[PDB]
Amino acid sequence: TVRPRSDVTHKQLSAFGEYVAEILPKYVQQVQVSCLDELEICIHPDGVIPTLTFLRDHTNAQFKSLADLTAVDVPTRQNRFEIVYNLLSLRFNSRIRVKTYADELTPIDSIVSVHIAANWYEREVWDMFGVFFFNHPDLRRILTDYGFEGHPFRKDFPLTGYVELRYDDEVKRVVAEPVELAQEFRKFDLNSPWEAFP
Amino acid sequence: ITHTGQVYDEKDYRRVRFVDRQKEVNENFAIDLIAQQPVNEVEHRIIACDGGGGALGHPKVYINLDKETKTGTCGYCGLQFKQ
Amino acid sequence: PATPEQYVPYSTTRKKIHEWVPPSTPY
Amino acid sequence: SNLIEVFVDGQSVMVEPGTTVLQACEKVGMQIPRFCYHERLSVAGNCRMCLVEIEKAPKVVAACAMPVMKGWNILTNSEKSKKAREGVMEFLLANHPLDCPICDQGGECDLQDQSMMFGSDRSRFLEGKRAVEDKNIGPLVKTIMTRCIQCTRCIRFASEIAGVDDLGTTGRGNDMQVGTYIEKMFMSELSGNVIDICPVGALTSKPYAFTARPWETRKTESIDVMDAVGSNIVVSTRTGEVMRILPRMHEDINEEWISDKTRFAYDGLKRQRLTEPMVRNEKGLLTYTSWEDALSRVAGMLQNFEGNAVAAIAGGLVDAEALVALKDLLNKVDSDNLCTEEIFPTEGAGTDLRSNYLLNTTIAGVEEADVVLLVGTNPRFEAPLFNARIRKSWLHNDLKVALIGSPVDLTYRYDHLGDSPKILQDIASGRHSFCEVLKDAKKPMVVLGSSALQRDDGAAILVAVSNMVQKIRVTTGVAAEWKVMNILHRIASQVAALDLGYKPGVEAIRKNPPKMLFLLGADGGCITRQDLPKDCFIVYQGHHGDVGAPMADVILPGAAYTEKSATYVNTEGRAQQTKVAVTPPGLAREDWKIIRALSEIAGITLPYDTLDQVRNRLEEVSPNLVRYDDIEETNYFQQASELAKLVNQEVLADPLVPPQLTIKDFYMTDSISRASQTMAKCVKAVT
Amino acid sequence: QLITVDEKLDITTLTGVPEEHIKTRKVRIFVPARNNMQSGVNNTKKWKMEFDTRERWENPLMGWASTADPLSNMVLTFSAKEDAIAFAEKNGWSYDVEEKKVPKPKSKSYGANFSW
Amino acid sequence: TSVKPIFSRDLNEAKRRVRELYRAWYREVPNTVHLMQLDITVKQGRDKVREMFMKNAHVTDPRVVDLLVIKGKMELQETIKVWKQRTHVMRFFHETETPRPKDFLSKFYMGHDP
Amino acid sequence: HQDLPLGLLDDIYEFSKNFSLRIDEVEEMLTNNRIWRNRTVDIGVVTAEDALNYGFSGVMLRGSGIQWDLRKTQPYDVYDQVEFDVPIGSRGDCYDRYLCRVEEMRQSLRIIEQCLNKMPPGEIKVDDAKVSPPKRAEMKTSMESLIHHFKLYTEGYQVPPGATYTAIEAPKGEFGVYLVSDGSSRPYRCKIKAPGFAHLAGLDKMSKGHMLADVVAIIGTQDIVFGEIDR
Amino acid sequence: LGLREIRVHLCQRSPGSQGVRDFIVQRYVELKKAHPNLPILIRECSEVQPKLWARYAFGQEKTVSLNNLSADEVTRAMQNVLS
Ligand code: SF4
Ligand code: SF4
Ligand code: FES
Ligand SMILES: [Zn+2]
Repeated sequence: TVRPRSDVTHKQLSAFGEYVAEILPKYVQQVQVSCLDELEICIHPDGVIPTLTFLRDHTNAQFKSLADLTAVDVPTRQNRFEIVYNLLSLRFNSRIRVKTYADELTPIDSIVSVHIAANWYEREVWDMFGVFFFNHPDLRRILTDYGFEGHPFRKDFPLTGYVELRYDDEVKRVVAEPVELAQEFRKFDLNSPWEAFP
Repeated sequence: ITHTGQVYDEKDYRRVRFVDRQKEVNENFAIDLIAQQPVNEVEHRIIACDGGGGALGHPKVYINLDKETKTGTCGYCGLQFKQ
Repeated sequence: PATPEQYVPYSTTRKKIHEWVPPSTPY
Repeated sequence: SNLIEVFVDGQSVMVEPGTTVLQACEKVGMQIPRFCYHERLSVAGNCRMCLVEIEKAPKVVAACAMPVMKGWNILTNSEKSKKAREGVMEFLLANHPLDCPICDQGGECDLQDQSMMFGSDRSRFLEGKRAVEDKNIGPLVKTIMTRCIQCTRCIRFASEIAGVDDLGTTGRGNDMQVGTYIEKMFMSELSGNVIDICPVGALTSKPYAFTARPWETRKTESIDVMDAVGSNIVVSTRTGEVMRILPRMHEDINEEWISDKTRFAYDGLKRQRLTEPMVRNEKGLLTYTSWEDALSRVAGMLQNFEGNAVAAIAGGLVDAEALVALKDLLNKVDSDNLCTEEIFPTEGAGTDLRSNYLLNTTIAGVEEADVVLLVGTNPRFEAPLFNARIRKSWLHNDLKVALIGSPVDLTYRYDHLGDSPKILQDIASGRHSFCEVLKDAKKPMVVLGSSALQRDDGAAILVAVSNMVQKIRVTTGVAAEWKVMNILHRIASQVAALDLGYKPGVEAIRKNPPKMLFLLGADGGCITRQDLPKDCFIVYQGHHGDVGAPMADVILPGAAYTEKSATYVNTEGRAQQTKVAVTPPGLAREDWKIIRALSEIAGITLPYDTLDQVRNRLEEVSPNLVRYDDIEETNYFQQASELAKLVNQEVLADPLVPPQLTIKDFYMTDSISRASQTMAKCVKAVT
Repeated sequence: QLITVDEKLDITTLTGVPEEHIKTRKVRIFVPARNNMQSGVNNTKKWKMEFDTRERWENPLMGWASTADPLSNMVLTFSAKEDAIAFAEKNGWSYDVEEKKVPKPKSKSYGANFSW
Repeated sequence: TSVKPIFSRDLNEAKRRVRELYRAWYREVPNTVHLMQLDITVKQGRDKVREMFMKNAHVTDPRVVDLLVIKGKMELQETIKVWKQRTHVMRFFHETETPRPKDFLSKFYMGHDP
Repeated sequence: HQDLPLGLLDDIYEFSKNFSLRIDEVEEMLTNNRIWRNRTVDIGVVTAEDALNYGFSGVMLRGSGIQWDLRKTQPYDVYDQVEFDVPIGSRGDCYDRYLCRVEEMRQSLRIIEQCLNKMPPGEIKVDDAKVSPPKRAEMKTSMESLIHHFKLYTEGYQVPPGATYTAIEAPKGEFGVYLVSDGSSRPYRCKIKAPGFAHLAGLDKMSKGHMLADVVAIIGTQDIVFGEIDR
Repeated sequence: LGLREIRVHLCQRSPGSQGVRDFIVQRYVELKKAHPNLPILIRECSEVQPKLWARYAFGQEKTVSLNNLSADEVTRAMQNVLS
């Protein structure tokens, strides 16, 4: 019941984390190998294209594929959204996480140039959280309804939205309607009040 | 009327529902079926009540049939036990 | 080893409130 | 700097000498798993579930009773202090009956969690469990005590907060059962707290037996309106009806405890409740009708009647926001006959300088007093969580309590000076013995319960007390910020009324009878149709149909404090905000709006139209209503005395007696209580 | 670059919240109080911003509780008064901050109950 | 205090964009009514456009107006194209929704919510 | 959640024993037909570097000849103990991608064969009751188990605060969950990487210079199911 | 028209209130005597310059800011209202 882990990796990757931090001192704010044996290089938002280009095209760190781009929203932090880019190196069989912070009104650059995989993921981050990607070809709603107002995955958006749809005979169209739910969603306050010893 | 009331007042408009229809109501009230059961006599001061089963019944609790004044009732089966 | 018996729901709840019944005779 | 330095797993905190090992962990932020240790209850050491290991020490120590010494590093997450918890939890669980899906302290268990976080994944008890015999401790506490972990919290609370030493341990060994030896019910106020304080679900609440389960309950933090201590409380609502009201901690007002009344009278809140606006119709029967029709019944009469023909007898649980909306309306037709049912002597500065009518010493000041001369009240049943204050300060500190009232059960050792209002003059003269006792007091306080003021010589009783406070202050030479004179209320909407400028007593309405009266939640008998002009047009504004409803030409249902964002203020003027736990029922509406709307139909529209605006209005009438959780000190007493000296009145020889002589007196005292089925069950149990 | 602006960063128009749920609605920043029923203090450490309680009514057909308040189950969790006031001002809601109520230090001693 | 510009530096500069969108929308309303076989009149719709472009007419943080344009333009793209059907566009007219009264007496008279 | 029923492994052998004939029966039907090869061969060719850049990560990656499976590169579970051959392909065209999918069905029969031959006696869930629920008999006879069942079902595991991106080779391609976790019992974020969001993006590049009918083949060879893409 | 009450809202400890506070300590005891049962509700300000409100016949009120107004001035200001 304790994961079978290899310490070789923690060390090897930790060493790469120092390598990346040395090669790019201007944009990397903190590098840490977590105990899950994964690496995370946290970069200033301005370093989004420089840091990812170095990883996509460096002989000692080829990170060809963008696994995903997602944005955790911690409402407390001033810069709420924390865009996170997970990248994979087929050559070295290892994976890296580059995460940067973006606020509601400060856009971050688009890596579509560095990886064309991001063309869609960046559109989803805009639709879901409202982060805007600079000089991004065709940014527009990927997942939400054509007329949807509001960014849904933001922690400040109600689970069930504000509008619902129904067919109204009188107008013969699918009309929206302020949300009335027949059974509110019981919100369970299930969370223990005795903290676990770390 | 269900074992728990629910009977609609004659005026209640909530009665249309059953027009050209009827009302799903269980005839086997557990308030009475459990009363139609023999108080389980026992010798020991305390007794168990696995719910007449091991892992197919209810959690196993020990009842104190210590006072004939009261027949212990396992909070799960409603079975009265007569010391 | 059309039917009239259609399930219809309830609110099996015992009505959870009681309104003052106004006084029967005037003052 | 007597701080002593001690290490919490290294954080090296510095603490006062005499802080327990458990307390040292708290300031670092660590929590010792604990049972049988409650902050305001004595340390007992019964469970020993808190064993920790100070460093390079032979054995584990009890964090609840070990005074931390110099430079002992506590190791709270060591390999030892976990075997000292993995092995205790083995024992508590071994004799425990597994009926967690019966135990309504399901998610509210401090014993499953600690098992589920610090205890063991499995069981090794392959033997036979024990069982105890359920007894009846009352109609409020369901003691399924086979659950008891013999943690003796109950025994202590029953003996240190409530002074009722009825509970106790009986027997030794594994059949020590903590229940009353003879079956005598645990009848006392402060009784329901045992539920909240037993971490096990052995004894829990009988009304809230099985109606809910805690994860579901949505918890809204609000204010107690049943009594004038204004105890903080949390109303637990599920799917829109209140399921239970349990205390939330306010250091100064209710420190984790609430009264038996304000915890079991949430049931009274759900029946006999007004909902639709009926209007007398036909032969006189009241007939449910739409607001528009009921409001213009009232508005038309209001336009017809001039000032002093329209009066308001408010009283009981009405909020400050309605009280200013009713005054602003009746002044816009120039009657300032607005009044409250509880008569506070106004034959003086009267309602004019708050020092007059507010416990001046705060509830929390009772802890620092040196002698308290309670005159005219049974604090126990009027303001229970202030009786507790004098309970704690007579035990942990040394308050010398003296009562000039009926000799009454006070849960502490008081000195019964006598049952006569004139002996107040005896102390003022220095004739009575306790005159020196006070002379010896460096910080004395005097308490006069409104329940006395309500007699006919109440003006004289206030004046007589003010004279004695004056020379008590002079003889002691007590410092100015220490305030000897304070008076406690027993009606939630009194202080606010008095502050907003409402004149107390229905004496003014008595002398000139109003053509139209808008009773605002008044269920008191202060005036009756029998005592009103023949027209007798009267419109009840309230939540429960009790006394004012059947004698009412119009019924305008309102809400209750569980159902509106209103403000209340307790006795030392701390304004507090009730939050809406449940939307008001039926067509019933918030009290302030009914009156803003009636004014619009009437045409003398009130200025505010949203509640922030009414809060801004309150700021204009009395500015310490817009300010919450703050007690303000400006003791404009000296000038109060000067006017008291001008007032000449006779204190009649009749002894001053509190109306709540014994606890059956206490249970049912208000609409929301007199309608309580739980309170009714409690009343018959006493009788 | 580095333009200067002086607003409270009202993103009320970027949020997408229907006006009536951004105008007539009061958030109540507060640190949740402890469940008297338990003695764990781990649920009274982070500041929450919950909204006002509007109508919770009954579905005529099954008796369930129904509601029209889209922002009813919303309890944003912050880490300091400062960061909660900021979010509410940011989104255009009205706030009612309530100061924290940590128990004061009460001195406890075992021997004390043995005095006479 | 200092803030990076999203696309425009001064509110005035940005408004240049706000107008370059108004025009676009205005010149499009006519097309939509016909293309999406909507029933509302050109005038009626063009009214809506102003209303909206007007609703937002109080913000002064360029970055916000730099952002609402974008969102604004995106809504044209969809509408210019027929990515949005009649249902979508007609939703800007609350056809079924009964406009909520505002008068206090008009609200007190209905619904406990303020 | 529960152990295999007493007859499952025999029945899986009988299915796997005869399934191989069913594959080549489809094999003879579609692999050599003039009509299928013309419809599939040289349609939607994706070059190797373009496939990595577009984040294809699946049979779409291996069909173009890139060597990556995620079951042999970054092994999960016990795949490190089972032997199989990744079916890579050249000429990255629908056909080569079809042929790869038919081979993986065959290679999976080789892995299923090993799992039935070497499945260990043991229990099916880790049994620290804090993470996996206690057994039905134990919760009904021992108090520690009732408390652990009640808390686990009502509240939860309360996983320690952290964040992880774990990718396994789902049949479509790399399926990954970026689970961000506060100490709470309920997650904070769960980004489902869908092999499919990347593949459908490639449709415009892959289906260029192609007629309406080719597009029907292009979507078919991405094995896209919209639940994963839409999430 | 006819004064009905006068509410003197004075901060508790500030230069502005200073003096207003004096009025109370020097004349309230007498004012109340002189024109009694004139509700004079002295209440507390909150960092808001001292003010004196006064209801009149039909819902009418007047304000007079007395921030930093000296004692004698206040005295008269009260006398002006109860002219
Ligand atoms: S107390 Fe009630 S809930 Fe807590 S463990 Fe014992 S039974 Fe289960
Ligand atoms: S009853 Fe509750 S409190 Fe009293 S001992 Fe048993 S457990 Fe401890
Ligand atoms: S908690 Fe320390 S003795 Fe029980
Ligand atoms: Zn049973």
